[PDB]
Amino acid sequence: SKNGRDSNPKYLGVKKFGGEVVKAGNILVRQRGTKFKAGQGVGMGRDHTLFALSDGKVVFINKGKGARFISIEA
Amino acid sequence: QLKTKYNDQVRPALMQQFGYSSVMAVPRIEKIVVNEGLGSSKEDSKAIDKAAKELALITLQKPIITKAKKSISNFKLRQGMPVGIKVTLRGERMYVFLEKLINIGLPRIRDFRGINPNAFDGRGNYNLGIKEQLIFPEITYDMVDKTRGMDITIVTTAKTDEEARALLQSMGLPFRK
Amino acid sequence: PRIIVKMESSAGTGFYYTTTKNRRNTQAKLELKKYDPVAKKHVVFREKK
Amino acid sequence: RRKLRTRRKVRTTTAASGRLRLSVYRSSKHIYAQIIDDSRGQTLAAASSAALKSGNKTDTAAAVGKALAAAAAEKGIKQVVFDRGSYKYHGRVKALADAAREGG
Amino acid sequence: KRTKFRKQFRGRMTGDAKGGDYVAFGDYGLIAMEPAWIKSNQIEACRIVMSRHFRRGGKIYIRIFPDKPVTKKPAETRMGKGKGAVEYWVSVVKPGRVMFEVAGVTEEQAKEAFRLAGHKLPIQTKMVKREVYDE
Amino acid sequence: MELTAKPRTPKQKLDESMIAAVAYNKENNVSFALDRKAFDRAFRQQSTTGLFDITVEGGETFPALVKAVQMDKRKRAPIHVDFYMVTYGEPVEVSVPVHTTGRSQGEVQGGLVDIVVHNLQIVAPGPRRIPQELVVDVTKMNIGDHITAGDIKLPEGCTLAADPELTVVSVLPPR
RNA sequence: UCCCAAAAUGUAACGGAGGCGCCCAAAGGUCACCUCAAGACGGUUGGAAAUCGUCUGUAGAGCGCAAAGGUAGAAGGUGG
RNA sequence: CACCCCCGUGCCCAUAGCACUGUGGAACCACCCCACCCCAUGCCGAACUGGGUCGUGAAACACAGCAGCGCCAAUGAUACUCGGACCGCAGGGUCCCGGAAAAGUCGGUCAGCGCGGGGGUU
Ligand SMILES: [Mg+2]
Ligand SMILES: [Mg+2]
Ligand SMILES: [Mg+2]
Ligand SMILES: [Mg+2]
Ligand SMILES: [Mg+2]
Ligand SMILES: [Mg+2]
Ligand SMILES: [Mg+2]
Ligand SMILES: [Mg+2]
Ligand SMILES: [Mg+2]
Ligand SMILES: [Mg+2]
Ligand SMILES: [Mg+2]
Ligand SMILES: [Mg+2]
Ligand SMILES: [Mg+2]
Ligand SMILES: [Mg+2]
Ligand SMILES: [Mg+2]
Ligand SMILES: [Mg+2]
Ligand SMILES: [Mg+2]
Ligand SMILES: [Mg+2]
Ligand SMILES: [Mg+2]
Ligand SMILES: [Mg+2]
Ligand SMILES: [Mg+2]
Ligand SMILES: [Mg+2]
Ligand SMILES: [Mg+2]
Ligand SMILES: [Mg+2]
Repeated sequence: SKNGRDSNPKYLGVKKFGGEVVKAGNILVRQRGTKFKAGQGVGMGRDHTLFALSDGKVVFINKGKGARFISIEA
Repeated sequence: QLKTKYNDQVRPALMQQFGYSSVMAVPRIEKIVVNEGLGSSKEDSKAIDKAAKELALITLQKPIITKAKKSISNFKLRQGMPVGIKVTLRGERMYVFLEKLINIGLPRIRDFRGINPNAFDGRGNYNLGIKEQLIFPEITYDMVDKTRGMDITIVTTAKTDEEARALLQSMGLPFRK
Repeated sequence: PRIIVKMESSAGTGFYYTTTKNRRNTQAKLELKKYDPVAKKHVVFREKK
Repeated sequence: RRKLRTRRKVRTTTAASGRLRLSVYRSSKHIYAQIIDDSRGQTLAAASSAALKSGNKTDTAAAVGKALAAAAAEKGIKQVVFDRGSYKYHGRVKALADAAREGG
Repeated sequence: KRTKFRKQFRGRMTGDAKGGDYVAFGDYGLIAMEPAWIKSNQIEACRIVMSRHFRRGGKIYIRIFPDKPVTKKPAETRMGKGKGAVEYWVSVVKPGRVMFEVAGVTEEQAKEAFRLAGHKLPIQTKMVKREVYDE
Repeated sequence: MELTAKPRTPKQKLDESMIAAVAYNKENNVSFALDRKAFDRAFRQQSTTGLFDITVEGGETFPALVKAVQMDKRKRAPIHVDFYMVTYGEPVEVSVPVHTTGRSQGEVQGGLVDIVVHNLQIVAPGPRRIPQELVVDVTKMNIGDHITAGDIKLPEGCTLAADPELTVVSVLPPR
């Protein structure tokens, strides 16, 4: 039963951070479910990674615990 | 039929008992519910498709089957199997069943003197229990000799437990001394 | 052996295969869909073989 | 429960589109059928039945629809999104849409 | 002593005691002044000694409880398997945490039972009385 | 309870018998140093069910009640104390010790008396008037019996903030 | 998949736990509609637990399987 | 935004929520009202829903009172800790300098900001 098992690192985390200029198609956070939630200007991939539609300054919205959003300001 | 005879007894129910500000504050009946529980002996499709037919002959409504949910048990209870017939009913389809039960059903139990008095809910809502279905002329005993029963729930408004003494009293239901 | 299988699709007079077959568990003999070969139109795909 | 109306007031997002919202209230004989620029906390061109409509009650459908379309065509409003409410979409409330774009 | 279900393996770290409330329950108490592990062997030894001094008494709580599995490896072997099973459970005990607590006996008759209990325990300890009330 | 100085913020607070504290209510909220010896000689004899007036130098004597002390674990030396400003009228949720009187059965023939709750939190609508103690006569109850808070008599207009039914003393069987 | 892993990512051990080598002609697309555990009183053979009925009910359920995240405006339960 | 009050819909995103509770009535809203048909219930006009007043504000909703429940929550002192320098064989501990919780006590609140429409003092 000696159990030497484990699983390769998943480079999950917040990629682009607050006040970074971004581009269309940049991947802005990696997550399992929706810790951070889509928000305006921002799509969300099939694996729940949200990502930019438009270019510009980035996000910052976090009052709802379990209700936090990313966004893009032209 | 029995509609205004209902409503010519609720209006007197306004008077001799209390003094509500509103005729809409009065006790009144929502729906009559009928729940067969065919899982006491669940046939694989034998009687279970028939008991719906007899209950539907009682009412002119097609019963829905209240199927079991997960909750596997001591007496081997796989989830998806049917376990209980149910028929809720309101208005004209309902008062015919209610007058039919005050009529030839409830009075003609062999051992009968009224049902459990003044003990239903903390709310005024009420519930009748049937001993067996052998109190009908819509079925012949010779065929299904081992006939079962059913369970009725008489739904009603009321805020007070003592305000149940009208849904049965001034409607045609005896209750025990 | 096997349950689920691979199964080729063949166009109503086209060519284009598409070979994404699913279970033999419940589709005991059924296998028809629609998608376009080399003619532009989506057409009927009988997935016999 | 009523969870149905919040699912459609989310299902049509605020504006990821630039369109306009058109919230009805066909729960009475008191329909309001408003037009709302959600980007600003502002409402634009309402079309109440609330002052009569000659005593038509569910028949007012077409009248409140054409009253909305007249109130909004006067202001330069031609992109629509029909925000239902709790309500289905077949008869009384469907006619407000049939009349809103007969003359929008 | 032993607990009923768990997980069954652990580790080791230390800092001073989180919740050691002084005298709930009893009048008098004994209190650790050094960090340690303490064995269910040693807890029950203190129990069995203090019972004798307070024969039909019945004034003894044990606000301390063995909890941590600890795992001596098999006696022959080079390092290599994983861990041994547990032998002997232990509870951690940081200074100022209370461990012992009698009530309803004269000071000296409780102080003597605490002296006997403190010769059975692997740490220096103090005997105390009363004052502070939290909530 | 004379006070020499009231230090601001983290200061020396010499271990020359100096304890930090505050007193606070709706308006004023003052400052630190007290005195280990005079405080603790006074804190024992005045419990928490009674007051003593402190004053920083100058004429500012003012009522206060001890409320929550904070002391050195890994030790027994007090470090900090909280005072609440006395108001002279409105009720205050003062704690009160539960004592005992007499010899019960078990105390004569069997098991011991047990104070299952050492301190109740009666509201006591009393400015200066507080109950320093609360006596509970036990010469009545036998083995297995237990006095609940419903029959814990409360002196001179003082409502109970605890459950009527919660046990407070209980003679308990031997062993 | 989760600790370890030292609040970014990463990180060893014959360290501590547990799964995969598939499934689903619908468990998919969309459109529409329902909202779950659990307990208390009362109820036909069942009565600790079938089934109905009322009241409580950020959730104590469910999500094909392992866990972790996430989820009540649904991904959960149902039809075209 | 002249003052209220009601219907819809937003920002905020329990200091706004629950319970006890009082006001409201054909102006608005709501229940009751009848249904072969549009439409619809894995049974039932309970819901969707399609045709309407009276009747009632009972239920629900709106608005007030309210600090028993929740929710928010200081100051003080801590816990820990960046950097600096040390003690103990070790488990572990200390001193200087800044940063500094959690819980608790004082307390705070039964919200605040819009837009459009309806009827009022006629
Ligand atoms: Mg192995
Ligand atoms: Mg360590
Ligand atoms: Mg330590
Ligand atoms: Mg330390
Ligand atoms: Mg504590
Ligand atoms: Mg990391
Ligand atoms: Mg790190
Ligand atoms: Mg390496
Ligand atoms: Mg290890
Ligand atoms: Mg869905
Ligand atoms: Mg409103
Ligand atoms: Mg009027
Ligand atoms: Mg109706
Ligand atoms: Mg009312
Ligand atoms: Mg109410
Ligand atoms: Mg501070
Ligand atoms: Mg350092
Ligand atoms: Mg050395
Ligand atoms: Mg520094
Ligand atoms: Mg410091
Ligand atoms: Mg805090
Ligand atoms: Mg308080
Ligand atoms: Mg209010
Ligand atoms: Mg306005």
